[PDB]
Amino acid sequence: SDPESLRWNVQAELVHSRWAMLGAAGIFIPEFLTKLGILNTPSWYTAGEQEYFTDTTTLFIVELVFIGWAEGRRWADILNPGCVNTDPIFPNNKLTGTDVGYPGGLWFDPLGWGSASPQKLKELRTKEIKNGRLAMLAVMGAWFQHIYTGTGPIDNLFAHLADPGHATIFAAFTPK
Amino acid sequence: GVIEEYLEKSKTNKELNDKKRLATTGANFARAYTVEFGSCKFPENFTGCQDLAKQKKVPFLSDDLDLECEGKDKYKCGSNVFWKW
Amino acid sequence: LVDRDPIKTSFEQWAKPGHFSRTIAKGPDTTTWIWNLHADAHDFDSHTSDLEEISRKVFSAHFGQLSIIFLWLSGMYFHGARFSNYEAWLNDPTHIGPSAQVVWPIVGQEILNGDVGGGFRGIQITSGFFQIWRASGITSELQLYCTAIGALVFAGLMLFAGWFHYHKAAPKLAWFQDVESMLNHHLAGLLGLGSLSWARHQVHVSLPINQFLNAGVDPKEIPLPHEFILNRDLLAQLYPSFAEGATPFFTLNWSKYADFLTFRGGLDPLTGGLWLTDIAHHHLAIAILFLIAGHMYRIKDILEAHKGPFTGQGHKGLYEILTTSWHAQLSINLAMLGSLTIVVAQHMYSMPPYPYLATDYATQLSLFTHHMWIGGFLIVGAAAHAAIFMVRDYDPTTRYNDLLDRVLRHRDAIISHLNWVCIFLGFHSFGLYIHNDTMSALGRPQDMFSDTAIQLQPVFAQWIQNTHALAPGTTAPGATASTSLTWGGGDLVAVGNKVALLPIPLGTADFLVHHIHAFTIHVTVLILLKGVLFARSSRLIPDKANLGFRFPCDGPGRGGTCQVSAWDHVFLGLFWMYNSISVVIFHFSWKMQSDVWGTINDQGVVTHITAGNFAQSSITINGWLRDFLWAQASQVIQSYGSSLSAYGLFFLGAHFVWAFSLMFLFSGRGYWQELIESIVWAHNKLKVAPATQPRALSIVQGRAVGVTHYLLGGIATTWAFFLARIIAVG
Amino acid sequence: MRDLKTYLSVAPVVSTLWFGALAGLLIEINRFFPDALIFPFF
Amino acid sequence: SDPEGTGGFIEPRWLAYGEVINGRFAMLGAVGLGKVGLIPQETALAWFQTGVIYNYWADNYTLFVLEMALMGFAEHRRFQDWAKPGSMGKQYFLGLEKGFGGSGNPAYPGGPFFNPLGFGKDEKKLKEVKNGRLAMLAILGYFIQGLVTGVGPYQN
Ligand code: CLA
Ligand code: CLA
Ligand SMILES: CC1=C(/C=C/C(C)=C/C=C/C(C)=C/C=C/C=C(C)/C=C/C=C(C)/C=C/C2=C(C)CCCC2(C)C)C(C)(C)CCC1
Ligand SMILES: CC1=C(/C=C/C(C)=C/C=C\C(C)=C\C=C\C=C(C)/C=C/C=C(C)/C=C/C2=C(C)CCCC2(C)C)C(C)(C)CCC1
Ligand SMILES: CCCCCCCCCCCCO[C@H]1O[C@H](CO)[C@@H](O[C@H]2O[C@H](CO)[C@@H](O)[C@H](O)[C@H]2O)[C@H](O)[C@H]1O
Ligand SMILES: CCCCCCCCCCCCO[C@H]1O[C@H](CO)[C@@H](O[C@H]2O[C@H](CO)[C@@H](O)[C@H](O)[C@H]2O)[C@H](O)[C@H]1O
Ligand SMILES: CC1=C(C/C=C(\C)CCC[C@H](C)CCC[C@@H](C)CCCC(C)C)C(=O)c2ccccc2C1=O
Repeated sequence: SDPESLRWNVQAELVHSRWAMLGAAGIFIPEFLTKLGILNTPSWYTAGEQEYFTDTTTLFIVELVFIGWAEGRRWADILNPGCVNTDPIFPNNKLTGTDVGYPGGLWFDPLGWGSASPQKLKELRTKEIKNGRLAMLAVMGAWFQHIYTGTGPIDNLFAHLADPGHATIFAAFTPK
Repeated sequence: GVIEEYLEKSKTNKELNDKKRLATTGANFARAYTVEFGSCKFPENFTGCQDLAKQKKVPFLSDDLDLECEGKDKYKCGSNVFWKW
Repeated sequence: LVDRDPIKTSFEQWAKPGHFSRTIAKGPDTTTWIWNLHADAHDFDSHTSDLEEISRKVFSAHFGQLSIIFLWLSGMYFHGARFSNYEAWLNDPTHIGPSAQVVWPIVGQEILNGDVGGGFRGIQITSGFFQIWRASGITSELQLYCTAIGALVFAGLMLFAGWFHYHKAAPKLAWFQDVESMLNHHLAGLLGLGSLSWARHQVHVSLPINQFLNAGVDPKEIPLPHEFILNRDLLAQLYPSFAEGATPFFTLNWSKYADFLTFRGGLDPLTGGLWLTDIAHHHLAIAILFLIAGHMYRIKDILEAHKGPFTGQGHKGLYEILTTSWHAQLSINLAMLGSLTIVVAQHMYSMPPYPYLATDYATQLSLFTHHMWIGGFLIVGAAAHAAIFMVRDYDPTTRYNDLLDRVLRHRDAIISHLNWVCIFLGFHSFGLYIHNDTMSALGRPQDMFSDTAIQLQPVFAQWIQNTHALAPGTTAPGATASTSLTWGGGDLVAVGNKVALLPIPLGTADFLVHHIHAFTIHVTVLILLKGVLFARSSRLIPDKANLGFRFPCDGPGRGGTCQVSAWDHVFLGLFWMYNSISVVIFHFSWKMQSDVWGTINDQGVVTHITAGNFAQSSITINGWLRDFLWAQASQVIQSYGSSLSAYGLFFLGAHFVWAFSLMFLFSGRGYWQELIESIVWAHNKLKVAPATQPRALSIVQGRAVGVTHYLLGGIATTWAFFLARIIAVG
Repeated sequence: MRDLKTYLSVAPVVSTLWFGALAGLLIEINRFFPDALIFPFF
Repeated sequence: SDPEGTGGFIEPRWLAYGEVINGRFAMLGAVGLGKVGLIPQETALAWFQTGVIYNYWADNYTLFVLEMALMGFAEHRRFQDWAKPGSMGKQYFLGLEKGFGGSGNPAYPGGPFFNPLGFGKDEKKLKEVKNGRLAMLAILGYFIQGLVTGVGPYQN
């Protein structure tokens, strides 16, 4: 008779999903263009030339500052104005609810027709690949496990074992 | 990591090698790549010589095919007059 | 109710405040109800007036359990495979001291885990797989890891058959309330087709793969894994391809054979299980029956038939109902299931059925006391649920005027006797011991009761035991010794470290324990019998069945009017049985070690874990803490810093939990109220309490938290006391 | 999807995913510092 | 909608007579190759003596299953797709003449049955076209283990 999901954070779940998948975009094209390595060949020296390295972790803090600000500020406003208290529109806070967030303050607003919209015209471009990208990524990320695991050599770890016949990798192809 | 010359001087190589006589497998069953065996024309126990034997014969084995069902023999029990012994 | 009825909400109700009895949970808040509802989550007064489903629910709950065992024991069988102990032990058995289970080392933990093994640190085990196990011949760790997932297969599926009932649109009356077959099937082909099927995989495969294990090897130096079909050369040893018989029958000749079988009697030497070869025959000779037997039949027919003058009219239509009581057809069952478990507990210790038991002491007495508390924990139940019948289950009266209506006719009568029975016992069944103290402490042995002093004189010997082994005068043929090795006649010879099994001859000081059991078994039952009988109406209350089998107590009047009921007869009847079993255990190990459990030594001079201290010294009931509790238990209170240690380290808690029960058992109720407010006050000053009216325990809940604790207290106390005096010497 | 002035619910014993876990991460501090009985500071 | 499998009293054997057609032409390759068989090393060994005079030269690769799952797809598609209402065959994205159907929704010798006119000759109920091919199915069933071995045909 069937569960009811519908779940209601939800519409958010789908926009969370865009983040994951559009981001998932960076990976594929670039690594793979991969230089079709490559003509040949790739050297880093340059910065990191001998400066005791470059990033390690410190690289991760900068990565995050730059981001924190962005991921953070953010959803903080994809949207959301009204912003208080007592009783429900349900979004889940819903505060923006009736008031958009502002009657009369500014142009919070973008564009014609007392609205947020860029407007009617297009699902087009980007519902099919961008969501098709919801799909794409998952299988191609599912492809990443396939691509390393089995670690040819270095590490069995803890064997009840019982492979080899032969190694695993990516270069590409498949044998067979 | 860090790099000194050239990812390799001479790239990637023998890790799949096989190339000419990219063999193993087809062949091996090189006896097989071909089967050519026995005789042409007939009488009897090919089965070589190598390979071997006539063992049980005409229908048996061969099977394999043998070939061609003769006017036989005709395996069915009964004959063989069961020659043990 | 109406969130929203019928036809028009798929939409589930989670929310708006929820349910039971019609001035349903109030709206307005309380605590008790959170305790209600785990309790009496099923009673079946409520959910529906009309049995309708419930039989349609109890099939599903059953499925859940079968799965669960399965989830269990995949677990077990895992554990058993891949933390092995087992591969190592089996080449090695009678050296090994076996674990399935290991901690990880975090904080203290790991004192615990102390070398068991074929060279690994362990927690030593006393349930034996590793002995259920011997049977598998084929071996190796990753399979049991198949038998394991084979377990998780049966589960998910034998757990989606429970979706595939109640929740799925699901079944109706006839199907149970036409019985007519049900035992037909059950006993015929499962009871049968298992034991049967078990035969087929109990000589095929197991017999041979321990026929030439009972020598050594490194397994698979013996057994290929599939090996065992069209083939078989191997049967040839262990016998013929029947060579020329036909489908048994006779025009058959043996000059030398008779098919595998060939009955054993006595124990294997160098694996003293008992022969692995009467094990096929016996299971085969079972199934047949069941195979023939489950072929009755369709019912009242037989029950409606024979009547007598005392005897009961009622016997007839002794229950249209029976098909639909349930609570009754569970109560009957528990008495049997239950009373048919602790009959295991004997045939086990005086006739092992697995390779390496007895020598393995601790890994089959754990058993004989676990199996022992079920053949008791399930019996008092087998009364409770009859009380649950005797009060409620049928809408209306129409059982009428029988056999029951008979038994009740007398009732201040069947229980009028039974009473005196007990005070006759007790006086002949305990103060008997107290004589000894009062007179051996006075000290004049001339006149005690000692096995030496008051005269029977030095034989036990002839009653049954001596006729039982001695067995073949008989229409009996068979097998060099006994059905059970212990019986008096026969043998020195059993086993390789150690003694496994020997006469046990008793005398007196087996005489009178055997009698305390009587009196203990009897006054237990008095309270349950009179409890379930006086279920519904009594000379003290007539208006007595009216809410309850539970109600707390009717009210301060009539003098007392408190305990009454029959939840409570099944509350004070547990209280006894905890002894019934708790002292039967105390009996067996003090025997089985004072005599029997052994060692062999050159020229076989037996060295009992205690040179029979029992002799003159159980008879004194202080000797029962001189020789028991203070003697053994010295291993519990020495057990610190070790490996088992978790016992000594339990033995304080749970020897605490018990001594917490009395608080729940011995106390008022508007007391912890009167207190709970002083609390509730201090609470309000800071503004921190009211919502969900905090309330004291529900008169009878308080009794529920007696008892239950008094048992998991007073019990694991010995579960510790035990595993701590068989692991290590003994 | 949750903004300002209390949110969505949860079951009877999510305390059994709060005794188990959270608290559980704490053995996780009782092996990182496999020991105590006083403690250095940061 | 969260899922449907209508069953009435005999759902089964509507299939069954179905599991049976497929199953039945699989009695089949029996009707008209025959041994995987087993657990595949030979590499040395047959059941227990099998063989002799390991099976086979044996190409085959288990990739099936990867095949069983994959064709599974077709099976369950023909069945939804026709739920139906049909766009389905797109034809030529542009233009003009598209005579060709090829006929039918098939069943049988003319997509429309066709070539109606025929025989002078060859001259002289459809669970029966089922019933007898289990009476071809369960037959090799015992013929796998079809042996008495120690002895043989008592009959004879
Ligand atoms: C390694 C394995 C070998 C084995 C053991 C199998 C086994 C199987 N294959 Mg299969 N297959 C193989 C190699 C193998 N295949 C290869 C190399 C290919 C590539 C061509 C295929 C392509 C293939 C397809 C497309 C299908 C199968 C299917 C099947 C299953 C069908 C059962 C059946 O009896 O249908 C046949 C028995 C019948 C009674 C049907 C009769 C229909 C006939 C008349 C049509 C074909 C005969 C035709 C007139 C010959 C003309 C030549 C033409 C092939 C060019 C069966 C389990 C089928 C399946 O199970 O899908 C769910 C189907 O999917 N296989
Ligand atoms: C084959 C039978 C079996 C079945 C199917 C039932 C079924 C039933 N019994 Mg029942 N019963 C049985 C055997 C069975 N009983 C036995 C053997 C006894 C004797 C002890 C009883 C004594 C009994 C009583 C007194 C009552 C029932 C009642 C009931 C009904 C209420 C069920 C309920 O709410 O769960 C109740 C379970 C709980 C609330 C769970 C609490 C369990 C606690 C005590 C834990 C046990 C200790 C354990 C060591 C703790 C776990 C470890 C921990 C330390 C970590 C139900 C129809 C009740 C009724 O009113 O009838 C309608 C009534 O209360 N039974
Ligand atoms: C139709 C058919 C058939 C059928 C098959 C089947 C399906 C079968 C079966 C078989 C079976 C069906 C078997 C069964 C068995 C069972 C058993 C063997 C039982 C068991 C159990 C157990 C083991 C338990 C135990 C215990 C106890 C003691 C109590 C509680 C606890 C525990 C659980 C531990 C045949 C063959 C003819 C073939 C043809 C077709
Ligand atoms: C401070 C604190 C605390 C406290 C703690 C303590 C102090 C404790 C204790 C405890 C004690 C002091 C005792 C207890 C005990 C318990 C028990 C004990 C449980 C259980 C059980 C079981 C599991 C069992 C089982 C069994 C069986 C199977 C049947 C019979 C036998 C036996 C019993 C073995 C905590 C941390 C908590 C919280 C926070 C605060
Ligand atoms: C079909 C082709 C796609 C549409 C784009 C082509 C241009 C046609 C106008 C739409 C462009 C959107 O931007 C524009 O929309 C209106 C069209 O009603 C413009 O023009 C109008 O704006 C108001 C509605 O928005 C009207 O009440 C005003 O009378 C008029 O000035 C706006 O000044 C501008 O915001
Ligand atoms: C414990 C109090 C004693 C009261 C019961 C005594 C009556 C029976 C005599 C002793 C009982 C023990 O039985 C035991 O006898 C002998 C010890 O002397 C041993 O005798 C065993 O050792 C030797 C080795 O070949 C031989 O003498 C025997 O052939 C053999 O049976 C056995 O291990 C056991 O069969
Ligand atoms: C001590 C005693 C009490 C008092 C016992 C009480 C009040 C026990 C109930 C205490 C509960 C279990 C505490 C529950 C509070 C926590 C579960 C809430 C916080 C949740 C956690 C995360 C800690 C009775 O109510 C009683 C009633 C009848 C006969 C005898 C007695 C009796 O002896």
